[PDB]
Amino acid sequence: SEHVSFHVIQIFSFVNQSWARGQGSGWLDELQTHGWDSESGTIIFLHQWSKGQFSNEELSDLELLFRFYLFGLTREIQDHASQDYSKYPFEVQVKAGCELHSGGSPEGFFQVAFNGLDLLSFQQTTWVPSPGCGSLAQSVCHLLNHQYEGVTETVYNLIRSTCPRFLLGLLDAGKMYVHRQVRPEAWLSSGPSPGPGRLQLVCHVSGFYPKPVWVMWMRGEQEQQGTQLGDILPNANGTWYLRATLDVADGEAAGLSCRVKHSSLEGQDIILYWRGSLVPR
Amino acid sequence: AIQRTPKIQVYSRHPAENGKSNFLNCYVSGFHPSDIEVDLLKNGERIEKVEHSDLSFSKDWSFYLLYYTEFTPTEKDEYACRVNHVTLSQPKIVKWDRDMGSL
Ligand SMILES: CCCCCCC[C@H](C)CCC[C@H](C)CCC[C@H](C)CCC[C@H](C)CCC[C@H](C)CCCOP(=O)(O)C(F)(F)[C@@H]1O[C@H](CO)[C@@H](O)[C@H](O)[C@@H]1O
Ligand SMILES: CCCCCCCCCCCCCCCC(=O)OC[C@@H](O)CO
Ligand SMILES: *[C@@H]1O[C@H](CO)[C@@H](O)[C@H](O)[C@H]1NC(C)=O
Ligand SMILES: CCCCCCCCCCCC
Repeated sequence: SEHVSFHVIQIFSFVNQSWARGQGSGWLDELQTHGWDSESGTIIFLHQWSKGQFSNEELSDLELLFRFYLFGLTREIQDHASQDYSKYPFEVQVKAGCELHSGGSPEGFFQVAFNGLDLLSFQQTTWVPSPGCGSLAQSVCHLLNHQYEGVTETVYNLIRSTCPRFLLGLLDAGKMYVHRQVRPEAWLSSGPSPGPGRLQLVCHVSGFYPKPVWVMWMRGEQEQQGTQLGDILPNANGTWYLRATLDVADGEAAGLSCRVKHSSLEGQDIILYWRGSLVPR
Repeated sequence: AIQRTPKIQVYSRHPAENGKSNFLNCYVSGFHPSDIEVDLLKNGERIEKVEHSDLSFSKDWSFYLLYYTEFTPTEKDEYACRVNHVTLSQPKIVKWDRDMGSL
C-alpha cells in the first residue's frame, strides 16, 4: 500500500549449558498478527485473517522450517559455548522481515543483536559483521558464511520473495475485518500540580487509528501557547492513546476548551469544554 | 549493552466513572534485558486474568510490552502497575490516578 512492514521478532535467552528459551512473534507494522507456541513449537494465528492468502500446506512447511531453524540455532550456540563460559546468561535478538514501498521494490532484512548490541546482518547473499561488535561478530559470520553456506539461499528467498508475497496476502485478507479509520473518544481531567499558583489541565484522546492526530487547547478560536502533546501510547488492536496538557496560572479565566482533529472525523472536530475550577489547589 | 531500567506508563481507555466498567492499560518500555515481571494490581494483589502483547523491541534493541485488563473504578479501590527487573532493587509500583492525568 504505502510503506508497510511485516516483521518476525525472535528473542533467545541462554541461561546455562542445559537451559535456553526461545520466543517469537509476527507484526504488521504496529499490530501483532502472529505468536509462537514455545511448548509445542507452532504458529499462533491471532486473528481470523492471520493466514492471509497462504494455504495450509505452505504454512505447514513454514512452521517446520521455523522449528528446524530454532532447534539448530539453539543446538549450535549451546555447543559452541560450553560449560563455564562467563557469557552466561546472554540473549540474542533477531529482527527479520520485509517492507513494501509504494511504486518501488520491497526490501528484506535480517538483523541480529547480542546482549542488545548490533552483531551482524544478512546482505543479499552474505552475513556481514557489524563494524562495532568486533571479534565475536567476525567469528559468527565466518561460521555462517562457510559452514551453513547452503541456507543463505533460503534466508534470502524467505525475506525477499516469500515475505512480500505473504504481506500482500495478509493485507488483502484483513480487508474484511480491519478498520482503516477508527474514531477516538476524548475527555478532560486535571493533572499533577506544575507549581505553586499553577494547575495542569489534561485532554485525553483514546482509541484513534491511524496515528497522525492534531490536538490543541483553545480559548474559543485562539490556540493556546501552553499546549503540549504527550507521548503517543498503544491501545488494544493497534490503536493509539494521547494526552495533551496545558499549564494554567491562578487567574486564568473560565472558557478554555480542547479541540481534536483526526482523519477519521473528517470535518467534525471534537471540542471539549473545561467545566471545573481554575483556582490551583 | 548496558542494562536499562523500564519506563512505566498507566492509563485508562475510557473516562473513569465509578461503578462503570473500563480498561486499564500499562505500557512498559525501554528496558534491557528482556527478563521482566509486570503485573496489574487491584488493592495490591496481582490481577490473575490480564491481556498482554508479546515482547517487541525498538531499533535501539530495547524491549516494550503492553498490558490491559477490564476493571471497574471506585472510590476505595486502588489499581496500579507493578514491575520487577534486574535494574530494580525491589518492585516498582505506578498507581492509576484520575485526579491526575495518570501522568
Ligand atoms: C521463533 C520463530 C519465529 C516466530 C514465528 C512467528 C510466526 C510467523 C511470524 C508467521 C509468519 C510466516 C511468514 C510467512 C514468514 C515470512 C518470512 C519470514 C520473514 C522469514 C524469517 C526468517 C526465518 C525466521 C529463519 C528461518 C531460515 C532458516 C535459516 C532456514 C532453515 C534451513 O533448514 P533446511 O536445512 O534448509 C530444511 F529446509 F529444513 C531441510 O528441509 C527438509 C524438509 O523436508 C528436512 O527434512 C531437512 O532435514 C532440512 O531440515
Ligand atoms: C536444521 C538447521 C541446522 C542449523 C540451523 C541454523 C542455525 C545456524 C546458526 C549457527 C550459529 C553458531 C554460533 C557460533 C558462535 C561461535 O562459534 O563463537 C565463536 C567464538 O570462537 C568467538 O571467538
Ligand atoms: C540451567 O538453568 C535452569 C533454569 O534456571 C535450571 O533449571 C537448571 O537446573 C540449570 N542447569 C544446570 C546444569 O545448572
Ligand atoms: C556465542 C553465541 C553467539 C550468538 C550467535 C547468534 C547468531 C545468530 C544468527 C543466526 C542466523 C541463522
